[PDB]
Amino acid sequence: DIQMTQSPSSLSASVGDRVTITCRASQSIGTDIHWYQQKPGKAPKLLIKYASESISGVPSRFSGSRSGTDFTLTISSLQPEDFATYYCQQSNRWPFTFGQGTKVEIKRTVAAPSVFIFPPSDSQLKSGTASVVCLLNNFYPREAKVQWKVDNALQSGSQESVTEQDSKDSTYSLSSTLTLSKADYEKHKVYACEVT
Amino acid sequence: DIQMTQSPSSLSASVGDRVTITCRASQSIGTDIHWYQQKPGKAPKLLIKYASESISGVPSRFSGSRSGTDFTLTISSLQPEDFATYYCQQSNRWPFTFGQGTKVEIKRTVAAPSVFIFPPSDSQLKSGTASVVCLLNNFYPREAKVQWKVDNALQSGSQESVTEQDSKDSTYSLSSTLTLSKADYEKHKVYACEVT
Amino acid sequence: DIQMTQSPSSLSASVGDRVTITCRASQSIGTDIHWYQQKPGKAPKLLIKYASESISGVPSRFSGSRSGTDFTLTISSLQPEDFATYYCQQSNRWPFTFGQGTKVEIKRTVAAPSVFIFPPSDSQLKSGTASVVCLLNNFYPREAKVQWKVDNALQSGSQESVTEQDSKDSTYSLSSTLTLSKADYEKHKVYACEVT
Amino acid sequence: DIQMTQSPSSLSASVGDRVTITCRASQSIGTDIHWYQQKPGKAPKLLIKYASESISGVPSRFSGSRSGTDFTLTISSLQPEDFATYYCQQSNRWPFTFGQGTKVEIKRTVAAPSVFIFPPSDSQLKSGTASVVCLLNNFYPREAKVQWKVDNALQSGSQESVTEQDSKDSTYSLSSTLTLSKADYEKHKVYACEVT
Amino acid sequence: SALHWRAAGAATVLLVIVLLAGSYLAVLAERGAPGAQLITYPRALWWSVETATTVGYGDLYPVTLWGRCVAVVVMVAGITSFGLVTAALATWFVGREQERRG
Amino acid sequence: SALHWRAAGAATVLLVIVLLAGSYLAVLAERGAPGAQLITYPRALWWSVETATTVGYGDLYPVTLWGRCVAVVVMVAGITSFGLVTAALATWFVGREQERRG
Amino acid sequence: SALHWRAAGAATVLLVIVLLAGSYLAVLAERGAPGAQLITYPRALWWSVETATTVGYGDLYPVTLWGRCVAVVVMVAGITSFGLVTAALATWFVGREQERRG
Amino acid sequence: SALHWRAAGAATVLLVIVLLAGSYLAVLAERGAPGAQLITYPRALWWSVETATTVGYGDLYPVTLWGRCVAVVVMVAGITSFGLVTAALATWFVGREQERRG
Amino acid sequence: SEVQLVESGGGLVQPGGSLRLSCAASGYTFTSDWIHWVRQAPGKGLEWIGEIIPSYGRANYADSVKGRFTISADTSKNTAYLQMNSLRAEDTAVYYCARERGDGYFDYWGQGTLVTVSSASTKGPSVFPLAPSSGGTAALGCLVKDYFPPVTVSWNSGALTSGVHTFPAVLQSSGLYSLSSVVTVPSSSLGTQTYICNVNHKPSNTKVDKKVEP
Amino acid sequence: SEVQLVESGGGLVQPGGSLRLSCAASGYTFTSDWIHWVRQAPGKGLEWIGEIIPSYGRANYADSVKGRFTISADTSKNTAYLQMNSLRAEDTAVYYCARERGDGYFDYWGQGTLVTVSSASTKGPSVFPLAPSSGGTAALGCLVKDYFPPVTVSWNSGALTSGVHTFPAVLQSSGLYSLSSVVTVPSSSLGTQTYICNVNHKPSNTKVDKKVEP
Amino acid sequence: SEVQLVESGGGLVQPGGSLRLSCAASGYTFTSDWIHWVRQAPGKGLEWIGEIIPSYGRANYADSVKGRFTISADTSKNTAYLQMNSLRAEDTAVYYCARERGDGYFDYWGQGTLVTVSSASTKGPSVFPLAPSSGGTAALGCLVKDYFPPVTVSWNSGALTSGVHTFPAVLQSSGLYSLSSVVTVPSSSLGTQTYICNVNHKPSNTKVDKKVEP
Amino acid sequence: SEVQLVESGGGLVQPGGSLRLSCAASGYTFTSDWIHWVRQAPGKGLEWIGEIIPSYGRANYADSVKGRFTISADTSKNTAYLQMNSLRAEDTAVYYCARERGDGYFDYWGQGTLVTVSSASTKGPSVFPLAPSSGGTAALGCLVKDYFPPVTVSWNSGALTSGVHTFPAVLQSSGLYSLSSVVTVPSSSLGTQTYICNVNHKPSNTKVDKKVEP
Repeated sequence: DIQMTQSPSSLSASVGDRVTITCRASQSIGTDIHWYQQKPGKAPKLLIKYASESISGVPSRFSGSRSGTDFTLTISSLQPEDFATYYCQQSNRWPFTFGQGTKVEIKRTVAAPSVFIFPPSDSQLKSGTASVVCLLNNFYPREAKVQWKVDNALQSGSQESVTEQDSKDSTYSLSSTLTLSKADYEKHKVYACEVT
Repeated sequence: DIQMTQSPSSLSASVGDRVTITCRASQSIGTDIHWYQQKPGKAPKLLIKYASESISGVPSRFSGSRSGTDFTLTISSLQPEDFATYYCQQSNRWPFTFGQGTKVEIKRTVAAPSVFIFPPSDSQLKSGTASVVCLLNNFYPREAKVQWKVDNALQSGSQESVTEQDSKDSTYSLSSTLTLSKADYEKHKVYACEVT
Repeated sequence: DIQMTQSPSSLSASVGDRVTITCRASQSIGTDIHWYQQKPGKAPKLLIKYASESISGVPSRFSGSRSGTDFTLTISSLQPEDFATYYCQQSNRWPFTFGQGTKVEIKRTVAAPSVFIFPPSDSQLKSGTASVVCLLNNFYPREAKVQWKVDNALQSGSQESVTEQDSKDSTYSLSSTLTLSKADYEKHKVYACEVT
Repeated sequence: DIQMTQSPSSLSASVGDRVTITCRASQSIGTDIHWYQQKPGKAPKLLIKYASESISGVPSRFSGSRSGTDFTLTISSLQPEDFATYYCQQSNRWPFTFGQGTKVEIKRTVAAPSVFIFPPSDSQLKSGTASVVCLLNNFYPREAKVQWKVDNALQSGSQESVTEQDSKDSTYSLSSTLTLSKADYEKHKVYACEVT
Repeated sequence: SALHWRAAGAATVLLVIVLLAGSYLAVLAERGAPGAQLITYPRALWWSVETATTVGYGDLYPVTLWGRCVAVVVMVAGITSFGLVTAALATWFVGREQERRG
Repeated sequence: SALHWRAAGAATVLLVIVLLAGSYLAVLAERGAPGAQLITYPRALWWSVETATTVGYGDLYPVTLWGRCVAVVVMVAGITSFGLVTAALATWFVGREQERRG
Repeated sequence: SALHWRAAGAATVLLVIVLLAGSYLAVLAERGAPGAQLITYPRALWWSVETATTVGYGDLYPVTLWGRCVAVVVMVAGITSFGLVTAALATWFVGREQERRG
Repeated sequence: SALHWRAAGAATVLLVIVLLAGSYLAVLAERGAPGAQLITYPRALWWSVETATTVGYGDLYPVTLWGRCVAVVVMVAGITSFGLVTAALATWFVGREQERRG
Repeated sequence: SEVQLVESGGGLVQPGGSLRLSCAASGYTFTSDWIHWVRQAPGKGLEWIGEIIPSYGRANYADSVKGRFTISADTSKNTAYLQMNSLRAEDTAVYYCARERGDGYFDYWGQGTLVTVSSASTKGPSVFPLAPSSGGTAALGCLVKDYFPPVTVSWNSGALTSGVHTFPAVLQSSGLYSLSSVVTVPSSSLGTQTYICNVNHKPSNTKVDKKVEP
Repeated sequence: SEVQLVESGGGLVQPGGSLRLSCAASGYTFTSDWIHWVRQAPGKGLEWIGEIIPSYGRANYADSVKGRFTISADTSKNTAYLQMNSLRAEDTAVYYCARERGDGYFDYWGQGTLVTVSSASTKGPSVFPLAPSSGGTAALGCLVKDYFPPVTVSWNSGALTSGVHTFPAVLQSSGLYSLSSVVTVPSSSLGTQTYICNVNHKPSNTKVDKKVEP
Repeated sequence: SEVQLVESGGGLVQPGGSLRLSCAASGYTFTSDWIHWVRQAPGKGLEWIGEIIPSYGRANYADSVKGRFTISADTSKNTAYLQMNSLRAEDTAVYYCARERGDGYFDYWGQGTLVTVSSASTKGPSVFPLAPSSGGTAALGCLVKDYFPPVTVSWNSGALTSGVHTFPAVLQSSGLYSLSSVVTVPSSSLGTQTYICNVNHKPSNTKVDKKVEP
Repeated sequence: SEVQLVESGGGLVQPGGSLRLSCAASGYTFTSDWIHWVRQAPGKGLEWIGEIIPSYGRANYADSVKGRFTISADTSKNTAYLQMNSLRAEDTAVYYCARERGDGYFDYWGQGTLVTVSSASTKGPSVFPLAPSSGGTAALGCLVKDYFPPVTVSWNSGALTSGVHTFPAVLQSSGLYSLSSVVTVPSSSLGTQTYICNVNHKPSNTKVDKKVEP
């Protein structure tokens, strides 16, 4: 079955930069390739048809080109909005198959987080467990070390979740969650989620 | 000449499991591949024709599929009866050629043998030689160490033969045979085929 | 896109010798290859069309030949004038593409340079900088070590430029230039561009 | 250009044995291959045409077969007479090309040479040089160490020539020649070409 | 004849119909066969003409029974349609030679 | 003519015969040539039609003398059969134009 | 007929025209499609004939809409031109059989 | 007509001639072009028929000018020869329908 | 968009169970159009799965899907369905339907629905308000805790969507899904503004809308 | 099955000797059917070897088989044959005939026959009863010893086949074939039941049927 | 040559700027001819870039050139143009136009023009005469110094071209282009002969012609 | 054989010189036949080189041979020729002509002729009889010494050819070709028999026939 192989499998270019995504067919397929853009959580959106033909409503920074077994989607001037995973897809030979995807992360100016801290709800603490929540808001880059301590004792008990890049800020928020028994947390009640 | 290449060349899956056998053609052959099942000692039996077309009387667990140079026989839910060597075979280009075969052994719950021992016939012992026979009946797995000793002296003088997996028990019997001169065996007459 | 690949990427044969340049197509292209000769600084000149067909006015030492993916321009008896970079070019499949080029240097009898030396213009020295120029005229080979010293002190302050092989002498001239401040050069005024 | 590649490039099988020579085409050529036999010093003789078609007068031990890119000349029962170099040759695509050749040496029962020795002609010795000739007649194998000494002093001054295998004896004769000045040879006149 | 010119136009129409049937049906019949190329209506329609004129450049062909059954119909239609036209030219000329002498 | 319509049907029949002869014989003639593709009756029969309509998509062809000798017969039959039909349309129209004026 | 021989020559001419239109236009329509082979006038002209006789050896074909639109015209022209000639042979013979008896 | 049957046989003969000219000349014109396949008389003769019936299975074709010039002649001959036969069937039937009514 | 394909069906199914997904037209659809089905297992590529022409009602399938799955269409309703049997854990993914005009690309897709395959059992959330602490703007939110398996948070019935960070859910040691909706609002709004986090769940009918106060 | 292809011929042949195998129709056979011959050397794959249309009676062969072997057919008997010359040790294998309708697959095969190629000499067996020892069910059997080259054991003329283990033969240091038939029967049957092991041999006409008693 | 394609346009352009190059016929040109454009970055191969049939006036382009560049033609003037936008440093190269008759090769080319792409600024030369020192023939010349970006030297308005070595320019530490024209003449000519080095520059209109004396 | 192609021409040529080889029919030749030329450098494979149809008289050539060589034919004489110019040392080899009927194989070849390419000079032999020593059969022969460049020995004008070993020539330190003909004959023949070794040479007209006695 015709193997579409994309390249690279992920990209972080600076906004305004020229970004190109290769997709090699395993045999000649003519020009029966089509490119889709998939923003996290949404349905794929068609960008290019028949190698170069452009879709009504798609911006002009997007162009498909190339022949041989090789096929190339180019974003002239990377935008913050172009944070998506892009797919190629062949119509040459049954059945239709898709490529692995290429994910474009935007690169940008180092930012710092609007750090916040959340003591557990009266509601929850009746249950017998207690969740401590630490926001980091609107950082760049992704990478960040957030460790807890209670009474100065570094904790290891942890639920980091990062969000997807902002469709406009191209920034990252992270919620680090710390879980204790009501009992383990009625012991000591001084807080430190200290961020790095 | 068109090289059919099967994969794997042997399989031991647990019964009820989903088993698949690849057969790569050396060139495109269209869908001119056919799968046969050969139980030990019998004539091959046709399972699938033209890649997917099913044969009148073949069970439903058997399905052929796949395109490209690759072709795949799938047994949905492996049965004890499916202990056979399976062959693919091309009709595309003269002459017709076959694949190397893929042998499916059934895996199952560890069993122990109904061990037996057989002193040599009055008939034989007149001949001047004496054969001592040790049955192991209905074991799983295959692997087993059966060594003789006579008067406690470990012997090295041995003819192991294993049987093919049971078409229903999916178990193994083994006959280990020990050959002496009537003379070497009129010496000492205490017996030990001790099994492991 | 069809990759023309030339061979070698450069040649120094003795004049009168038989020189051959390979150009491998990435797929069969029929005989839709054409060879061009480009002397330094000029527009390419067509030598051969359709693999072998010769051009009106091109000398007879030039012949194109060969089939398969391989294509060969032969200069029977290398001349001094044949100092050029030669290109192949395909017309088989859109778009037209060219090869990397093969550069032919002429080899010849070791010569020595007509060394000269040039004190800086009255004109320039008003500017506040002073350029000392050392000609080497009509050497073979290329390779040559020209270092300055002023008051016997080896200098390291240098602008070598070599010329292209003579279209007839097949020789090399080099200008080595030495740059000082008017100040650094009103200090000491004894000259040594000594050549090797 | 279509590359015929033979296999092996030389063979020594025992007479009566089954000998096969592969010739791989570089592309499919249909059945446009032809086999020739060339005995040392003679013109090639056509054995097989169009892969299998046999030639009027060629023995039956010779058969051409095989398809794919692979083509096979078989000599069922090697004869002493079959000492030759065999060539394949394609007619598929212009121009006609030949294979490298496969040379068949016959293997046989170890023999010993009818050793002889030849003092130089009165005729020659007037010239001022003297040639000493040592025959080894009708050996098998090829390999043999023949060294001279004169007055017991091992010589190093030597012209070995081996003959081609006998078309019927399938044996080897060798002439080792020893060259001296009339002067160097009027010194000592006791002879030893001693063979191993 | 008024008949021969009617019949000619009608064939032309039917051919166009078949071509269009041809493509829809080809695609409908080949989707599901791995390696089938004849799986989009516009290339089914290129395929349908080169079949119907019996050009067969061989860029495209069916791999399934109904692919090939369809292809036969399309061939036969094509060959018929162009023959009828040639016949309808033959009748016109014969007619015009008849009156020429009487 | 009653003759031309008879002759037309008869060609149709013979063609079908030849096609069927075509396949059996093709298979019978190519089995034994390594690399022959034309070695099963059903694909011999696909092959036989595309030969007989002179579509030649080039998916299939004979590699042996009798392969090619058979193929020639099949071609010739095919081309004849469809010509006779066109002729039998030409005669019908000419006939219908004759009476039109007299 | 004097008409049928006129019409025959005229088709011949037009075909040659189309062939020549064929090549120029093919090249003009395929330059810009990567992998197109049909991009030089002389090979466009080989291509144009094998299309127009419906030989299709398959060495050459168009990959673009106007490639294929052009190719259709050329096919249709070709098939027409040779049919008209056959018709113009049919009319000549019919004429010569008419007088034979009256 | 006695003319139409004469003309038919004559075409048949000429075609066979051309085919045979075809092969000799094809081989004579392609030997010297590397990669040419059309370089032995017997395969030149297979090639000549599939060209002349416009089967073009595409197993074989010329790569040189005179290859292609020859091929054109052979095509044209072929297409002519089979048309004349169809015309000579058309004249026979028309003749047999004439007398049918008068 | 227009000709919006709506999708229906989708939830928790027993390993080996059955679920009928649905794709409605809601637009102008040519008779010849194919409806395709396309899978995306969590954090993986798109996988083509099946096609039907609603009209002639003939359906084709990928090898992976085999004759486990069957694609059907009600031309009377303009609603094409996917009937799933044999369901393995493999089959755990979002399923998008999509329209193709017979050219070989997808112009309009469906919102997509999770199908989750687990011998485990549907639970409900446990919303715990995250209260704040005016250093400019202030951060509030709510835990939505111990759920199995698609969760939907908004604020103020979807009116407020400005500064919101609904986080990826996490798999807890326990084996439940805990997310964390969050908003940053000028503190000048508290105490002035109704902040209520609207936490929906189809698997376990749930429409909790808890409120946040210091 | 139906249209059962029966096979005849098969045994020991001298290196370089001749053996004519046979394949009978015994069913409805179209005129166009091909009979093929297919080899399986001990513990190896299937190898295609040759075809004939009995009707037009033209035969094709694999390179391995060359013009050593000739395939023939008697259309009067519906019996296709394989004539073997040149026989090497390579040619040592089971030969199956099989029917193909011209589509390119084998619907009905033959029971298959060993052809054994050896300058060695046909011997006969030496049946030695394996007597037993009621710990539930009991194991009896017989040696079939020092044979060359296909052996056929049953019990009670084939009626009893329940619990039987006829073992692969073994190659002895000597160079003969020794198997070991075996049955497990409730001991409540001894002494009550006729247990007699029916050991046949085509190479050396042999029909030994020895009896087992404590 | 004949049908000499003349080229016009060419110089310094701002990164991202526009420059219209030109190619004039000056000869017999068939209506069907294509004009192609071909690039050579300094010390690199030829790169095909674009084609037009002046008549039907349809133009095709390489991927590298994309829709940054547009090829145009004035059939009234027999002058085909190349309009460059988006200009990167990549686009820094000599541009040759060339005629192709539709066969697939270039019979007649243009002299070629540098297009130099730099946010840097056009300067002018600074000609400094290199005076000599009769040991047979004598070496004179002139520096042409601190320029940006094509320089043209001759001697005596182009009459004398015998023994001349106009050297490759060099890139100075500063970032300017310094060449060194040179001539070797029999010293018997000095003081007898007018030696004046004619140093032209299109970028900065310059026609300096300095004179050399001991 | 029949239709024996005879070959004429062949010898020493100066590096860069000319030699016309010849191939005569001497048999029934169809008009359509091609004559081919085929090379074999010492101890190397066959190399195809050129073809002509004597009738239409059009000739084709391998790349190696280029337009150095020209193939011609005299249809009046049934004699096809090969004209060699440019001769390198490469061209040193035996040249066989051969007939091909247009099918693509060579049914009848020519005896083949050496063409030797050397700025060196034709010498003549120096025959030195090897005299013998009745231990059954006896060995006699003759040296043929210091020659340049094809040598032909026989015995008794070719009548006696029984037990003969004409050895490969050797290249001497000097640079000449020294062979060694040899015969083994029953000693009962000496002194009884005329033994005379017939040593021919075309390059240097030579027909030495020396005699052997104890």
